[PDB]
Amino acid sequence: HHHMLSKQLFLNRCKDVEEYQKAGHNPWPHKFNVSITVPEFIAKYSGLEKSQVSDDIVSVAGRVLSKRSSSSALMFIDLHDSQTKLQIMLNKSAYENKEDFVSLTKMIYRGDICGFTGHPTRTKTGELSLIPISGMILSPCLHMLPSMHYGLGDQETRFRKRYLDLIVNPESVKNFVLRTKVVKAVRKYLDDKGFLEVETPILNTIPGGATARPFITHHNQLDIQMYMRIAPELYLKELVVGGINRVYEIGRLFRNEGIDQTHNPEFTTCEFYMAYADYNDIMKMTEELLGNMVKDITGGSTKLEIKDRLMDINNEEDIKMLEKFFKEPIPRPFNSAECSKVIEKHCTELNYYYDGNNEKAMKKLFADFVTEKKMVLDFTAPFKRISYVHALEEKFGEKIPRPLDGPEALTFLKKQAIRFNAICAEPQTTARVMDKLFGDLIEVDLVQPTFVCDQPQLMSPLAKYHRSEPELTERFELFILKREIANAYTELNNPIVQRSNFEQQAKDKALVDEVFLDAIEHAFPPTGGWGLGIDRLAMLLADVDNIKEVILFPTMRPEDELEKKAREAKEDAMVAQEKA
Amino acid sequence: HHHMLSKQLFLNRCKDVEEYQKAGHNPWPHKFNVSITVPEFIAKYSGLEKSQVSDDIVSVAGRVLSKRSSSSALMFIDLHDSQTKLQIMLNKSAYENKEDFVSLTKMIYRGDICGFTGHPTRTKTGELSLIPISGMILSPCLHMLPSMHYGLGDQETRFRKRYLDLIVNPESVKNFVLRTKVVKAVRKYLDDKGFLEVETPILNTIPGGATARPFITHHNQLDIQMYMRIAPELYLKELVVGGINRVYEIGRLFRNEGIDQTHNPEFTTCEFYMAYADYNDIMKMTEELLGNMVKDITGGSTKLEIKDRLMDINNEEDIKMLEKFFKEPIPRPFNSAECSKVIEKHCTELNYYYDGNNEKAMKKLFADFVTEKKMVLDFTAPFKRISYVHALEEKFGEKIPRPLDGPEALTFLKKQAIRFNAICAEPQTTARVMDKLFGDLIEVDLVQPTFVCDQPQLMSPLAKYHRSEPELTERFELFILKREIANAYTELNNPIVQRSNFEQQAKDKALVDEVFLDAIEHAFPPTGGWGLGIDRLAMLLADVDNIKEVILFPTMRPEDELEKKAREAKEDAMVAQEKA
Repeated sequence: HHHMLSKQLFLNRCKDVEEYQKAGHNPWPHKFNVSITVPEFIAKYSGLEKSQVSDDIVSVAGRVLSKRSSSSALMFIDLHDSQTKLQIMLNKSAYENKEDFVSLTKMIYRGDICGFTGHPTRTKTGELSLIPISGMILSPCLHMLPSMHYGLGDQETRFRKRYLDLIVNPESVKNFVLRTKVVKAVRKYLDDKGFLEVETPILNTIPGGATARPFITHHNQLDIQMYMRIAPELYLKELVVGGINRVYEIGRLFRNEGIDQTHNPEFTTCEFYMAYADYNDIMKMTEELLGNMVKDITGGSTKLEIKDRLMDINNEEDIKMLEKFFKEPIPRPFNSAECSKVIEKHCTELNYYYDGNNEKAMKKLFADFVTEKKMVLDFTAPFKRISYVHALEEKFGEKIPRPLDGPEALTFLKKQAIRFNAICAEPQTTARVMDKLFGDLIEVDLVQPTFVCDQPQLMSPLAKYHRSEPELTERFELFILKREIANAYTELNNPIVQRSNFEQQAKDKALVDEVFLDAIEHAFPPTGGWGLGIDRLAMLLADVDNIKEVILFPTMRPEDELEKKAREAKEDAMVAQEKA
Repeated sequence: HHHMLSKQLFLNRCKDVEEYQKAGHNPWPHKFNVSITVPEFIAKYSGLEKSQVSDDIVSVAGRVLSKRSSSSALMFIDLHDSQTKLQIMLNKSAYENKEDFVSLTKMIYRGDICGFTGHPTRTKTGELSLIPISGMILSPCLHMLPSMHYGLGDQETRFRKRYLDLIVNPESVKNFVLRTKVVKAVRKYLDDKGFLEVETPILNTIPGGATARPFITHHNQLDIQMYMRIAPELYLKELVVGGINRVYEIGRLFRNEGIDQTHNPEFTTCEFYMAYADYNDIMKMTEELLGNMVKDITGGSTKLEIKDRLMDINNEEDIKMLEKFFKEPIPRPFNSAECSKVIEKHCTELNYYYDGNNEKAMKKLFADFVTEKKMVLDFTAPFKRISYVHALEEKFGEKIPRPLDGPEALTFLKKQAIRFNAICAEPQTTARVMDKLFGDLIEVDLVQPTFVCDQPQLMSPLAKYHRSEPELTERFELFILKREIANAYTELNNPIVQRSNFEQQAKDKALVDEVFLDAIEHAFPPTGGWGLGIDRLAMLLADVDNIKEVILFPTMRPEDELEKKAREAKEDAMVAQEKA
């Protein structure tokens, strides 16, 4: 009988609560008057010396995570509030209602939400505490909370129940705080420049010309099929046509696709559009904004981070890797290395063959780095800037044949497709081969914040041509840690050309958004467009490997009961753990 | 051949643009340097006296809405920017490139986006203007803009194309500004009290126990059916269980139901939850917050509004109604009244029979009021407060039989169901009869902001019992203009009772959210819960009759071509209007 002990505990616990209620104690009182929060408490009363007790009577409340007694008249509780600890020293002599003191000191279970009213102090042991005159159960806990910490990594157990994870892994809260620090920073920056935050439809009657597979739904009264938005771009642009020069939306976007650790079915991005601005303006704006952000997380525009790349030469890095390997090991070519590495890798459910240095580097990245190697991302202005094609050309050795979409230029390009990367794919259209030639080539290293600008019209189907040098467009993509964080355009405002683009896109896909085309046919001002993924930026700044760390409730494949029975089984493996 | 003239115009206009480009003029330049906005312009240079010209050279840009010439060397343009007008006085003598002066002065079509660089001035006629040294087309308009104003009411033409409506009805922009003023006010109020703004899933794998019909969608990789959220309540509460004491979300909610002028398929609400608070705390918070809002729209906590109720006794109101009736008319009993009223009502596509005083009152409400009767909503603290049942009892004459869900109390209630309202419905369950007895009874008048508190447990399935007086719950509903604007609870935190409620709800409906139940089983702190509809509050504060006035792109039944051909037909009825 699996889950026997947990069931037993839950039932007995319910009994506890109803006997507590039977004795004239409300386990769920309506209002408890918290006079001060635990951080405020610490800020105010940390000046108290040892054995000193304040005359102030204050009242606090939080979750009990520890309950230890050195005596029947002296109990020590770790109360937690806003991810901050404060000891409650229950002394019977300093408690008014002695009867209630006994009933309460017995009733308190680990996990309970309690409130206490009494005097601040700092004990002889140095621990800042409160000596309660009174106190009560605000809400009883009916299950055994997992010990702290719990589930690291094991992302499944963590993100199945966020409400537990937040408690047993309070550090995680920081992430989400950071996340909002981001959006505030955005709002403050844009609102102060006269931007109007707006809301555009998530449900659309048109699928659109985008490739990405949308979620499909259906409205009944209208009896029409609707599609969840891929991007708010066109609506916002229609607002700019409407006469609202500066707009932005920090909205939820949806994609009916795959779920990686860098992809969630629904995610948050910000887009803004600004009349009479160009991508240069947006470049400075991006510099400024991100500067403000990382300064708001620190105080300076540089930010310390984890260096996950290991150097088989840096003996410090090697020493760190050995220290984190829960032992110590070394070799030269293989043999011993192979055995120890395969042992640890099999122990951590990792993979696979070779047992070589590559696996060592990977392990060092995904595990060791927290203990060791740091790095610094410099968000100081100005950011490094490069043109798309002259990075490629600088490095090739010389120019690319012009008419870049022509045969001669292509035939040029695969020469270095074979010479440099030794990687491509087919169909080798000019676009693809060029593109990540560029990306297993120059896209790394792009660790520091870097604008890659002036992409070819080959790469830019819906952009506006560059105002000077030919075959290029007025764009940029912001790269940090070898990834695209944000992007901007000197938006295309030619209605004729844009109609061509749209109607071509439609056929390449096989209706075209005629509404938008009408809108820009009514004259669309010169506009700067900007886009940023909030989730991914948050990932970067909180320094986390998984997108589930910055999304409170990521989309989970619901539990089929092999998962259920497994988990429940191991939780009673927990209670049997406590006893024997 | 319908739409002949519009097609002709569009084509000829495209010709105009390509001949302009052929002559060496870019109709869509990349970047124009706007040094100052039109409001900033007016703020800075309004001090200029008549015939006076500043030495300052500034550059501005916006949409041309008027193009008049008194001469071939003197032209007057109304440039519009941020819904603000500024005259451009093109004088050939004060323009450098004369060639460009002629080409440009001819090329400019009404609707174009133009930029000008020159000297501020105020003319002899008193009109603040700019005398351009140079200037250019930033983006040409390819259709004939409707005259200002256009489409009032005729909500279809308006809200089909928001980008046109914003231009020809710029006043509407105010609404949306107001709307954001609301949300900022919320954020500022909550963030300053240590609230963490968060984002919860819009896509859920569980339908829930709510009655409202959800949008249904499907994720492919997981191959599971998902449901759009009705409310974020449970997620947020799980966050409070998690240890984040104060959370809120200003999110998009979805309902797969009907589309009234007070209902949109997707709408925005704010919900917050605050540990160790009760509904009283929330009452004061609501007072404070809304006070701040209406003060931010005005400067004082009272707000002037339209009184749409007509008094067949107030001769001023009658005079107003006659003035707005595009003529003047009166009578006594009927006859003349019947004829004139039926004439005007048929003329405005209104309905229906009787031709009595009721129809007159209705018309006065929906049309006349803008010109006349005002009113003042007082958002000054404190708001009026009433208990649910003792309003009813005060007015009945005496108490209601207790055990209110019992037979005797019910049999009491329908006595006044027949005596007062002369309206009910069946099945006359205790709930329904009581409920809007109350609502065609005391729910009006509730014009001033008023908390209706302490609803019965009959009315409150998922609320927490009142801490003192029996059979009541700790709730409130905020009523303004006879409608529910916001609501709050001393949230139910009893896991046992809540499980009972949920599992009962499920059966009444015919899966139950077991996750949430687990969460609160792990002890849910005493919490205050609060909810507010942003769209509806915006409706109230902007003083508008339709929800489409506060939603940029409301959900529209796509055009079948009877609508299309009709509209296009009447737009060439427009161009034929200009000529003959």
